[PDB]
Amino acid sequence: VTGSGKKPWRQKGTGRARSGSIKSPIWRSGGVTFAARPQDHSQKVNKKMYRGALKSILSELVRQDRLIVVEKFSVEAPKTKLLAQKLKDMALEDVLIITGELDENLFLAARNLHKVDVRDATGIDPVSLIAFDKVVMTADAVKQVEEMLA
Amino acid sequence: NNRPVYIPRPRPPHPRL
Amino acid sequence: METIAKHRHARSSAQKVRLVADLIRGKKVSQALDILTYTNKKAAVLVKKVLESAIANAEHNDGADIDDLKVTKIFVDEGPSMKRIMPRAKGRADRILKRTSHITVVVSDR
Amino acid sequence: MKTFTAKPETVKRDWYVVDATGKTLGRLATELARRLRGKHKAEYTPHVDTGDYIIVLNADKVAVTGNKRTDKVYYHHTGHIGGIKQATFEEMIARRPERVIEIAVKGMLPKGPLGRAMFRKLKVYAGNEHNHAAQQPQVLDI
Amino acid sequence: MYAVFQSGGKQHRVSEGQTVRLEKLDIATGETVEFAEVLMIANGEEVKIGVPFVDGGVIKAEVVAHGRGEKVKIVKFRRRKHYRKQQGHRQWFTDVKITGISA
Amino acid sequence: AVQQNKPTRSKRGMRRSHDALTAVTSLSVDKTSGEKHLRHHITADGYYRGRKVIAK
Amino acid sequence: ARVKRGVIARARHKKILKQAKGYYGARSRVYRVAFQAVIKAGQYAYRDRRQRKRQFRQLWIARINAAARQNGISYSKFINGLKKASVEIDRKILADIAVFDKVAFTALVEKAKAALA
RNA sequence: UGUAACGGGGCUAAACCAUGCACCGAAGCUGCGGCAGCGACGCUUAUGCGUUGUUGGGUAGGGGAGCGUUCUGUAAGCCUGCGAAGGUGUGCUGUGAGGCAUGCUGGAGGUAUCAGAAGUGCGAAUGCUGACAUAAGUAACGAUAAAGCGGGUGAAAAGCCC
RNA sequence: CCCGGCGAGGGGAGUGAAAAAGAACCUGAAACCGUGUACGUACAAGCAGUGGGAGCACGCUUAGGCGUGUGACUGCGUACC
Repeated sequence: VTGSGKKPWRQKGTGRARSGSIKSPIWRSGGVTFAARPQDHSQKVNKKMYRGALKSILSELVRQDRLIVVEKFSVEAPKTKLLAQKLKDMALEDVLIITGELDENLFLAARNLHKVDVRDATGIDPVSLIAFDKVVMTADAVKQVEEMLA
Repeated sequence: NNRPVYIPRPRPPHPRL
Repeated sequence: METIAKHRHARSSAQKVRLVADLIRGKKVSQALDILTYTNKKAAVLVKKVLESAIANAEHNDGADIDDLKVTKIFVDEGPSMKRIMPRAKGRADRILKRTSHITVVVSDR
Repeated sequence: MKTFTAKPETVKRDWYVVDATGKTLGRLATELARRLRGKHKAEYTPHVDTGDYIIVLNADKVAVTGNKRTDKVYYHHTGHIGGIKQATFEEMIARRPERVIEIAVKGMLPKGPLGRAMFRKLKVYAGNEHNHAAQQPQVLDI
Repeated sequence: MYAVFQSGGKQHRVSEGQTVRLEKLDIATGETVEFAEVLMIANGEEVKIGVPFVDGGVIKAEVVAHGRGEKVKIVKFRRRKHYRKQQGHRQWFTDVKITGISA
Repeated sequence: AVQQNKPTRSKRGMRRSHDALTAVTSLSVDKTSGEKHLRHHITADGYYRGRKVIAK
Repeated sequence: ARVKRGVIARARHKKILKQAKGYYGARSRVYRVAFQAVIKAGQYAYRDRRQRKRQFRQLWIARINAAARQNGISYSKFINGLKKASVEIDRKILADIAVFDKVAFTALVEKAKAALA
C-alpha cells in the first residue's frame, strides 16, 4: 500500500491506541490482511479417470436417448437458414452437432446460433456434453470415438 | 476533520515511591 | 386546511427557540403576536416572522378571517450544523458547533 | 384454569377491636400482623391488601414477661453527628404507649409500599375509648 | 355443577359445557374422549368420593383442537465462561369441550 | 471535576423543567390611543396616560 | 469475491432490538446495551419458568391453610386426613375449592377430621 | 460512623435435652407430553419403527451435522413497471443460525434447485473513518486606557458616520 | 402571486410519471433531537429485568373472552468482555 512506515504518533503517553503505520489492515484506506495473489485453479485429473468419466457420460446419454446417431450431417451452402430448417424438421432446438471432420460450411452455419453448437470428436468436454440437451453424432465420429477411447 | 496532531507530554505523576 | 410555514436553517440553536415555541403553543394567534412582540429574545422575532408568514399564507392562499386562527402545531427541530476549529491553550484545538434549526408553524381555524 | 386473584376494588374489609390488657407484646403483635396482612382469609393474595382493620385499646396495659419490662431497649438513630438515642420499655410507655405496639407490628409486617399500606389500617389508642364506633367494630376475642 | 378429574398428570376442574385446554392426547380432532378418572363431583348437594376415582362418575368431552402452544425461548448463558446456548419450545395441547358430566 | 458517566435524557429534561419562560400576560391598553403596551411603559408611538410624552 | 455484511448486520441488530422493545433508556435503543438485556432477560425467563411452579405451590398452600384455620383445623392436620382418606386432590384444586365453594371445602375437612379420628 | 456477637421483629418457650406422629422444602425422584445421542431385539434392509434399556451441566479442547452472505455454472431458464433489490411494519413457521407470506415506502433489477469458489458472519482490540450525544445552554467571550449624549443612514444602532 | 429587509426561508401556481425527484436534489437505515395520542409516575430506595397481576385506553367476534399498549402492587434478581 502506498504510504510510509512513519508512526502516526509516539508509542506511549498518547491517549490513543498503539499504531505502527497508516498501512495497518485495521486502518482505513490501506490494508487487506490476506491480499489475493494471481494463482491457477487448474486441477490434475488422471487420464483413466477422465476417460472413465466420458464413458460414463456417453453410456448415460444413450440410456436417456439424448444421443442420436445419424449419417453425414452437412449443409450444401454456408447459410444459417439451411441449418435451422434442417433442425426444425428434425425437432431439435438445443443440439450439439459432433461431426467426424470439421466442415467450414457447417461451422459457419452454426456459429450464429447459440442453442446449436458444432464440434469435432477431439474437441469434446464433459461439461458441454451434459449441458446440451441433445447430441447427434455421425458414423465416422462414433467410430473414431470408439478407437481413441479404446 | 484532522485528528489532533500535537499531543502534549503528560503531566509528571506524583512520586509513589 | 393546514397552511404550514417553515423557516429552515435558522441562525439560533434548536434549544433556544423551543422556549419561545412553548410560550405560544396552543394559543390563539392574536395573543401569540403580542407575546412574541414583547418577549425579549431573538427567537421571539425569529418565530414571529414565521408566524406572520403563516398568517399571510392562510389569508392569501386560503380562507380569510385570520382572526379565528390558532397555532395548532408549533415545533422546532435542529438542522445542519457548521464545524469550526477554534484554538485553545497549550496548542490544543476544539470544534465549535454553529447550530441551526428549522422552525415549523401550523395555524388552523379549528 | 388460572388461579383466582383478589381484586382490590371488590374487597370487603371488616373492623375489629382488640384489648391489649394482660397480653404478651409479641404474641399480640403477631396476631395483628397476621390479621392486617389478611393471611386468615381464603382469598389471600401476596400483592393485595385483603386484611381487616384492627383497633388496639389499652396499649399501655400491655405486659412483657421476664425482665423485658426494663431490659428491653429501643435504639433509633437520628442520622446526625452522633444522634443515637435509646429508650427502655418504661420510658416508651410513659411517653407514648402506642409506639411500642406500632414498632412491634411494623417489624413483623413486610417491607415495601404494600407493607406500609396494610400498616395504615392499624389504629392504636393508649386509653380505653375510641372514636370509630361509626364503623361497627365488633370485638375480636384473641 | 362441576367435576375434578385427572387426565394429563394434573387435576382439572371443569363445569358442564366448558372448553378445557389440557395436554396432548392420542385422539382425533373430531372424536369424543373417555374420562372415567373423576376425583370429585359437585352439585347443589355435596357429593364426595369415599374411594379414589368415584364409582360410576364419568366425563364426556369432544376434542376440538390439536394445535401447538405459544413459542417459549430457552436461553442458557454462563458469565465470563464463553458459553451461550439458545433453544425453542412449543408444547402440544389438546383442547376439548365437556359435553356431559355423569354422577 | 468531571462526570463519572453520562446522565440520562430524562435526567437532562428534568433539569431543564425550570428553564421554561413565562409570558408577561399583563398587556395594558392606553386610555386614549388604545394600543397594547407593557404596564408602566410608553407605547411604541409614544403615548402614556393618553398624553403624548416624546413629542416626536 | 468481496463480501459486504451491511445487510446481514442490520437484520441481526433489528432482531435483537425487537426483543428488547419496552426496556428503559438505552436498553431499547442501543444494540451494545440491548443485547445484554435480551440475554439477561432470557436467563430470568428460564429461571422463572421453574420459580413460577413453586411460587404458585406456596400460594395455594397459604390459601388452603387460611381456609383450614378459619374452619377449625391446621393445614398439616388437614393434609393428613386427605392422605389417610386417600383423596388425590392437589393443592391447586383445594385452593380453588376454598375460594369458590365454601360448602365443598367444609365437606373436605369433615372427612379429614373423620379420617384422623 | 449507628443498635451492630439470633438476619430483624419478637420470644420465658417461639430456648435447650429426649421421644413420637405430621407437614413445608430443589432444576433430586415420580406423573403427562416432546426432541436428540448410543447399545440391543423383532423386523424394515440406503429407513420406519408395535419396540428394549440407557444417556443428554460443561471451560481448554477433540468429533459430527447445519443456516446465511458475495460471486461462477445450471441460466438467452425462471420471477419482475397490475412494482425487482433495499428500507419499515405485521402475521406465520423451524430445536437453533433462519425461512415464508403480506401492508407501506422504493423504484429496476433479482434468482429456485443442485454443485463450485470465498475479502463468508463483529460487541469489545486505550481498534480505524464518518456522524451524533454527554457534561451544558455550563466555563468563556483574549489586558481593569472609559465611556456619555444628540443627530444621520437603516427593517433593526451600546459597537457604523457626523 | 403572497409574507419577509428590492433578503435568507417558506406558502400557492407552474414543469414532470413523481418536487417528503428543487439543485442542501436516487434509495434515505441507526445513533441522536422533536411534536401528537394512550397509559403509568410527586411516601418511595439499588444492573431497571423476569414470574404473577389489578385498573385504564384502543380493536375483535360475542354479549363470554381474546388481541394490542401501558403497568399500580408483589416474588426472585449485584451489567458484558
